[PDB]
Amino acid sequence: LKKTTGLVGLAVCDTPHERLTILYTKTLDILKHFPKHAAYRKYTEQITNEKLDMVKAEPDVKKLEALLQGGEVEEVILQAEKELSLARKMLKWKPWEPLVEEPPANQWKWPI
Amino acid sequence: EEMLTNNRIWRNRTVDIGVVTAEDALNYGFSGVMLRGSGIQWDLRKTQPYDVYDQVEFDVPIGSRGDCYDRYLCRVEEMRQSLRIIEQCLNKMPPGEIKVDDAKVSPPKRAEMKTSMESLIHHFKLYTEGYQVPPGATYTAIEAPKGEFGVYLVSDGSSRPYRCKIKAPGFAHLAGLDKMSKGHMLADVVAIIGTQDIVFGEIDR
Amino acid sequence: KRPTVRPRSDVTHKQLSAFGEYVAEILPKYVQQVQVSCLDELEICIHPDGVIPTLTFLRDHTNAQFKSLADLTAVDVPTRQNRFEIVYNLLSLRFNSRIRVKTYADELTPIDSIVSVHIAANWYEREVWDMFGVFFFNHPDLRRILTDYGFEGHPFRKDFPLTGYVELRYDDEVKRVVAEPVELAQEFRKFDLNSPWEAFPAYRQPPE
Amino acid sequence: EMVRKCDPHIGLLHRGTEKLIEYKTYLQALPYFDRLDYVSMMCNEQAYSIAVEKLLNIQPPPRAQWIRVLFGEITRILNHIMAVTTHALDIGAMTPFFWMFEE
Amino acid sequence: TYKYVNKKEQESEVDMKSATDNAARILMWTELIRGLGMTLSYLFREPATINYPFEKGPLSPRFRGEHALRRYPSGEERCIACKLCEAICPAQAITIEAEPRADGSRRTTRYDIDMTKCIYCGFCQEACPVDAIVEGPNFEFSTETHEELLYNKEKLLNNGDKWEAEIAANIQADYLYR
Amino acid sequence: LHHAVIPHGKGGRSSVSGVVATVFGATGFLGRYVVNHLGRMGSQVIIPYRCDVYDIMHLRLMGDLGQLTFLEWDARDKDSIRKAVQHSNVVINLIGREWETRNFDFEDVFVNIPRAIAQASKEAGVERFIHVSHLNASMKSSSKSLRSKAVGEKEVRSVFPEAIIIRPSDIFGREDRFLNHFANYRWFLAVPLVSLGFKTVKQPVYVADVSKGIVNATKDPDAVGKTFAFTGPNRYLLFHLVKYIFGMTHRTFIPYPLPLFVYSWIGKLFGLSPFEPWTTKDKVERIHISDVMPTDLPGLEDLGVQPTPLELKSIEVLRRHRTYRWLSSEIEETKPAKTVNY
Amino acid sequence: QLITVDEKLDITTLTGVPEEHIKTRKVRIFVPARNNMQSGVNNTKKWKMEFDTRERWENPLMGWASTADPLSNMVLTFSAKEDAIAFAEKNGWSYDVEEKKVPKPKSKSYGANFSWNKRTRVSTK
Amino acid sequence: GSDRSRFLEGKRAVEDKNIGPLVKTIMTRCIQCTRCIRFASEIAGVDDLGTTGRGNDMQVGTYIEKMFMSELSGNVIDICPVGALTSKPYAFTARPWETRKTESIDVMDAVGSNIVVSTRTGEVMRILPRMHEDINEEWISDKTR
Amino acid sequence: TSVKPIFSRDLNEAKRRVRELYRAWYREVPNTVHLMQLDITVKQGRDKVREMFMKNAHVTDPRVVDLLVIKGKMELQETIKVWKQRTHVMRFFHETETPRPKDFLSKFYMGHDP
Amino acid sequence: GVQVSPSGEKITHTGQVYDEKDYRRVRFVDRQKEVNENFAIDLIAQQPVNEVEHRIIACDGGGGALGHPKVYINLDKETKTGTCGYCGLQFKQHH
Amino acid sequence: ASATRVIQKLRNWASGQDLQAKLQLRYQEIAKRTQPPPKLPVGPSHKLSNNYYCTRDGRREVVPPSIIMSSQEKKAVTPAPPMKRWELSKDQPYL
Ligand SMILES: NC(=O)C1=CN([C@@H]2O[C@H](COP(=O)(O)OP(=O)(O)OC[C@H]3O[C@@H](n4cnc5c(N)ncnc54)[C@H](OP(=O)(O)O)[C@@H]3O)[C@@H](O)[C@H]2O)C=CC1
Ligand SMILES: CCCCCCCCCCCCO[C@@H]1O[C@H](CO)[C@@H](O[C@H]2O[C@H](CO)[C@@H](O)[C@H](O)[C@H]2O)[C@H](O)[C@H]1O
Ligand code: SF4
Ligand code: SF4
Ligand code: SF4
Ligand code: NA
Ligand SMILES: [Zn+2]
Repeated sequence: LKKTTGLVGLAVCDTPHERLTILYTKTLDILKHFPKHAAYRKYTEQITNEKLDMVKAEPDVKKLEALLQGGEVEEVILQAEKELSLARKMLKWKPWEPLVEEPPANQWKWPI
Repeated sequence: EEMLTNNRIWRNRTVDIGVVTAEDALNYGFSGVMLRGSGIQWDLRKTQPYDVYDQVEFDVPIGSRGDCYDRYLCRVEEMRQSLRIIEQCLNKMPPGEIKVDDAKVSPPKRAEMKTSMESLIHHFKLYTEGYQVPPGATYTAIEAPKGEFGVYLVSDGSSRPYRCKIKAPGFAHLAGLDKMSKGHMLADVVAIIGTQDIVFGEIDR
Repeated sequence: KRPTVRPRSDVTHKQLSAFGEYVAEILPKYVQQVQVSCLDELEICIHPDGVIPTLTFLRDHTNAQFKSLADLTAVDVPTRQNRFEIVYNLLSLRFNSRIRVKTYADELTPIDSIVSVHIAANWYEREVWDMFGVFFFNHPDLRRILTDYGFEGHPFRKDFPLTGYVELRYDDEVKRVVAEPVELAQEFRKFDLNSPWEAFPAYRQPPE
Repeated sequence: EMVRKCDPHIGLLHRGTEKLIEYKTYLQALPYFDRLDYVSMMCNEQAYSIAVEKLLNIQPPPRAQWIRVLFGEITRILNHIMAVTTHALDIGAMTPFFWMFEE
Repeated sequence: TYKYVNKKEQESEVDMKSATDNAARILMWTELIRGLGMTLSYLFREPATINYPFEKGPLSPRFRGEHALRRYPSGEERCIACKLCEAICPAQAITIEAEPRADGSRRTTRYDIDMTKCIYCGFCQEACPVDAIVEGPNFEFSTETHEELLYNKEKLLNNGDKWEAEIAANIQADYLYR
Repeated sequence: LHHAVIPHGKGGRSSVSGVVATVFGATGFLGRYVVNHLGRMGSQVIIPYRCDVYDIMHLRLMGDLGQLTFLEWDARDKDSIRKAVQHSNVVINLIGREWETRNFDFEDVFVNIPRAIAQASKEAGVERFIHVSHLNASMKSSSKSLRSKAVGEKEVRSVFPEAIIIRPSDIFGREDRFLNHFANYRWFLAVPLVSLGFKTVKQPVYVADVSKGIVNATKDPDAVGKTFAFTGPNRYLLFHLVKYIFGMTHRTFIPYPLPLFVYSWIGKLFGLSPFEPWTTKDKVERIHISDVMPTDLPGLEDLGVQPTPLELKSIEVLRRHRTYRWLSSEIEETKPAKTVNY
Repeated sequence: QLITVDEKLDITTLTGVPEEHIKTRKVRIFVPARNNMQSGVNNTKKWKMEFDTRERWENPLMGWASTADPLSNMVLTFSAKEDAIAFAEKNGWSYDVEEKKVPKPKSKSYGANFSWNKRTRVSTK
Repeated sequence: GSDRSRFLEGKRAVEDKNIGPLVKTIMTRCIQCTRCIRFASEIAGVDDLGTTGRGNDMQVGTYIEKMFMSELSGNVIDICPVGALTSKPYAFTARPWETRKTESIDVMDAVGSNIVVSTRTGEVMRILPRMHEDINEEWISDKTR
Repeated sequence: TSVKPIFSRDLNEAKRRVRELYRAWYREVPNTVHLMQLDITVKQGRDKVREMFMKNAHVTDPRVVDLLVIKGKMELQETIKVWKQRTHVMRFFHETETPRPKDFLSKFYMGHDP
Repeated sequence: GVQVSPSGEKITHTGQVYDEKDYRRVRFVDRQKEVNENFAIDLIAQQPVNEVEHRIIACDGGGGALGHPKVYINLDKETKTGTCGYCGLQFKQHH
Repeated sequence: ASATRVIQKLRNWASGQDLQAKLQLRYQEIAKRTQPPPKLPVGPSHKLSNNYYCTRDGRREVVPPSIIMSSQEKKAVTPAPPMKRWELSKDQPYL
């Protein structure tokens, strides 16, 4: 177990494995409401399943933190919560749609 | 340090003062000691090295509580780590020219200016029109003593910049003054301003 | 090996192209162009409607995590209809990378405020409004930040004169600092420096 | 004496440096960077120098990179003395300021 | 590599020997006595002060101070009105006019430096191809009116003749670094 | 015109107005307003001064670089007067005292010095000579100072026949010795007014208008040789004025009469002061000499100035005479004084 | 959701410019003419917008050139004649456009210098 | 070009010619491009400039001492690509970057030649030709110039 | 000719925000005059408010009226919170500036400007 | 040299001097007109003409890198001297 | 340096340091204020041959940015490989 996470205001999580299993599974469920053709779904499911396997694969907190490569497992849990938050927002935003509007002819031409 | 580090009147004025959490440090745009005071392990000299900073050995001081006292210890320990770097520069200083050996950018030597027709011309154009920079934009940042000091520079192809935006590290630090001063007394705002290392030449421009 | 020309690298340019395609596949509703400069810097140019979603994904996505807003600023290009180019420079500490997200604006087309995404932007958006007159929706406290109180105009607009229109002096008759039309003992001397010969064949424009 | 809101009003030293830079060459503009963080002069010049070198696509020679890191770290000790002692000066400890400003 | 500045919680046990030390630290103000000692040591150090204006701070031959217009060893002005100091001046501090002289020479009829626009960058010193304009070593020339700090050609030539003995030796000590 | 005096610019500080004025007396109350008006339009101003340099500092910021030239002069030495009026196209005389000193009496200040200046200006070849006098200047006047002014006008016009003579009434402003004089009576509990102030009429004029019409006379073609009466737009009985002043300062107004001879004797005591007298016999006389009615003399409006009412500008003079309880009271809280058409 | 604004764009009231310098100023939209001392044609590609010259006078102290015109050094650059007109339009400046002067194509021929019977026979190389 | 010199020898120096009060000649600056010779011959019709000598000693001028006086002679100042032929009246007075260019018209005659008027700090410096194909092409008379 | 609105959908819905800003500016003159110790009268201050609102009487684009209202609220706030000073408030009254004559002859006598 | 005008003002080496009626003379009252008294035109005329053998001679002003850019002067026109365009020294050919 | 040995003992003890070895003031160990002349070296392009500028010109190697997307299974990628965690200092991990 850890005395501290080393980040001011990031509290030690006593049961990281269970906590991460929850977040990834919660994330995989919300992903099922996207269109099957949406890239955000296809890509975010690879990432989650990649990181879900490692949790089920390594029982040791210290050895897990090296596999996930995301810092202290408290940061990884935090980042998982950020990811699940974004999947909710992406669903309403619906960014997979075609381009909303093209720019004028020379909007991005440089130098003029 | 004998006068401040272990003094109980210094610690009381600085410990638990202006505490900033890591995740709020990042979201507020903080950088430098305001980041490393809160435990975040980031230093552009280490992560995105420039010049010869990837050849000199030194340690980055990190904090554990993210208050005015840890930042003070980080700055004091950085001064010691700069001393570590200076010793290496003095021994590894190499021989050679000092400006790039390309006289369409860096002016020639005065001795050549007064002897070579190519050198006089290049001197004349560099000190009147200046050199032309190819069109493009760049965001350059360095670990300045206060934190990430950035230039966003836009070239239109001429000898004058088109746009030059300066990223002052102290600009976002000052914006976090309100946040860092919740539940503190007027005599702590004086300390929180000091711990952020504020110079208004960069903040205002 | 050339002791005067900057080392070119190789891998970073390939990596940032892969991520640029990544971002464009995921946000096709907003992305208008993706490029990587020879300096090796990734640029995403988005429709202004896409600002908040685009910076939100780039902040919270797991293969991005651009959590620091290095800075936010505008560039004034009068020849364009949307004369204001808004630039976001973002930093990822997780992946030790940087990314530039650009959108545009005109005088009467405000941008959404990202204060809900990056608190760092609060003062940066005040500075864009002050210096360029680009309004931001939903800003908690949109007001001048750098110019004098009651200063009229947006002095970083290209058509704003360098010395401005008014200047201050103390007037002993009324006993206060007054503002008056600008008159200079010496005018700023404009130098025509551009050479009439082309310096970069690689940037030559077709004469069509 | 409890602080409820902090409302920093800056702009009392806004001098239009970014607009003035637009009417200068890349060399005429260099001294403006000395006067930004005017306690960290040579560090500011380096930030500007590395930007233009990137755009020019040129490389400074090996010795000048060691001069710039040498003076880059002298300026940090300069900047940290100002930060530490003027910070201690506000809190009420004025002696360290006089010791380090001799350095 | 990173180090911890304020981490030490490798907690030890409070021995009676150590608890009595913590108490003596708190009750007897020991660390506050150590600070009193450091300022007492400074009282018996020699002060760093110098006896101005009878003693002066050190300067190098490169020191950028007051401006001056130089001559050739024959007494002819070096300035040929090329106007490069004017094109480089970051502050637009130099104003120049020129015309053919009575002998046909290329020489300035006007040469001003508004010493209140000048930032003393020394760029004009670098741009000059004939070492005509220099920044001398004078730094003690404060005036009692603004108008006295607008130098015209006569004033700058007079500074050149005033300071030449010292300017020439500083260039002699430094031109090989240029 | 010589090529260096043709007016250029737009009448800002860095412009050129074509006026090169030597103002004699610029270090006084009306002087700072004359120099400021001259200086703000871009006029070269020569300022002869006898005081310490510290006392002319507030004028230094009244002109662009080079537009103000300070000269030391001694009114006893003619050669110093020539030194100043030598390069001018107009000379403005504002010299004056409200009291007599050891070295200069009312004849010196109001007769000899003006004549010395006008005599040197005529010899130097100055186009305009503007001389300030007084509205109640007259040889049949009770006040000793006001008779000398009447003599001085005539001396000036003997040696400078085309001199322009300005006759202001009482000038009121931030540094005046008019509204600040009555506001300071509060220190003596009560306000002694001869005949209770009901026989004296006053038509005071704002200093900025006096100074703005003096400067307008430096360029008006139709002013050479004329005499002007600069007066406010309202006549008040002294009582109502002094009552209004205390209304503007919100102090307690307790007026009582005092016969002119008892009032004149008090003024003699305060005149013994070795410094600047608080009052004098001549100042007490002048306060009760009533303003003359304006009968056939061009006034402020003929020089393009619209007189400013005493009501618009009193509060800027009198707010500093209030206590904390009334500092913020606005102009409207005070009832305006009552005017009289005689 | 869109709205219909049946009027031309005018942003004069937002630019904070004094009335003096919007109504009495005439801008000149033009491509600069090639400097005739040089042969390069790289300063003849973009359109410029400049303001009518106003008075300059001599400073009494030093003889410098004084100005009361804030727009004397203003020079906007545009890519097309149309972009420059639109910018002046939405700003209220009365403009005056001059059409691009291109060098007409000419017939060159080294071999013409030696003509058996035409006046183009040069008498010296 | 390059940024260096690898020429370690002495330079040539050619004596100047006095060809009138308008055009100053400092012929050490000549690059023997013969633009002056072709202009004079074919635009002014004054076959009096030519090249004497040969090889590295070849020199442009008039051999004898002739004045290049012509109503169009001032245009050699423009077409000479270097400082070999410069304007005497204008000499030493200004630098190009200083000057402000106002595109005006010439009224010395009824041809209405398009000109450029260089000014510096409120003062007229020199008149230059503005190109107009249908009027003056790229030339002006000496009276205009 | 179709464009995104800022706040108002057309001029009538924008004049509603104008009158609401004019109300607020009208209520605040007596305080500004009292707190800043200005040397003017309320009537004179309120007239100046009306004068500035009529300076922009010709604006018709609804988006423009949105950004004038946005600015005017910022100006109102700078005054209510006393971020401005006497000098700043008094700048609206141009008390030191002589006004340039609007007749041809006076301009002709005074210089080259139109 | 330092000629004096009829008005009594000293004439600078560039020939400037305020007229009699120029008011701008007031700046020198109780003060002085800064004038440099070593007229470079007068000093350069005092130098003797250096005689050289060759027909082309290089002048750098002396001091090598402490002078002006090195230029060459033709000496063929044997009726006038060759003058340096930088330092104003004069040269003439021996034969 | 001029301090008596009694005051040296007093201030060494009061500070708890050996001040005499490391004095704030500067005496003889500074550099001489007049040094011999330098002779600075040239650069790598001071060759007389094999030194055409076009082969060592950086400004001309710049090109316009690559356009990856514009208006004219696949594995997921990161902007770069993840950063390595820093290692703790061996010199002095815990100040
Ligand atoms: N209420 C008024 O103010 C009225 C004023 N006037 C007239 O207006 C003029 C100025 O009024 P005010 O400004 O009030 O007068 P001041 O009391 O302000 O003094 C005016 C000037 O006179 C100068 N002065 C006085 N005596 C001498 C002297 N012996 N030698 C040299 N200079 C001298 C003073 O210089 P220093 O300060 O160095 O002595 C001062 O600068 C006077 O003629 C006055 O009578 C007319 C009607 C009303
Ligand atoms: C029987 C007793 C009757 C009561 C006494 C009769 C009243 C006589 C005194 C009247 C008031 C005296 O009050 C006095 O007013 C004069 C006139 O401006 C002021 O006089 C002076 O004030 C300041 C001082 O630097 C100057 O700026 C001013 O120019 C100068 O005149 C004095 O500062 C004030 O003290
Ligand atoms: S030192 Fe710099 S600012 Fe001063 S005159 Fe020389 S170039 Fe200009
Ligand atoms: S001082 Fe030097 S750079 Fe300036 S004009 Fe004279 S010769 Fe040229
Ligand atoms: S045009 Fe000029 S450079 Fe060409 S040959 Fe004639 S003089 Fe020589
Ligand atoms: Na030529
Ligand atoms: Zn020479």
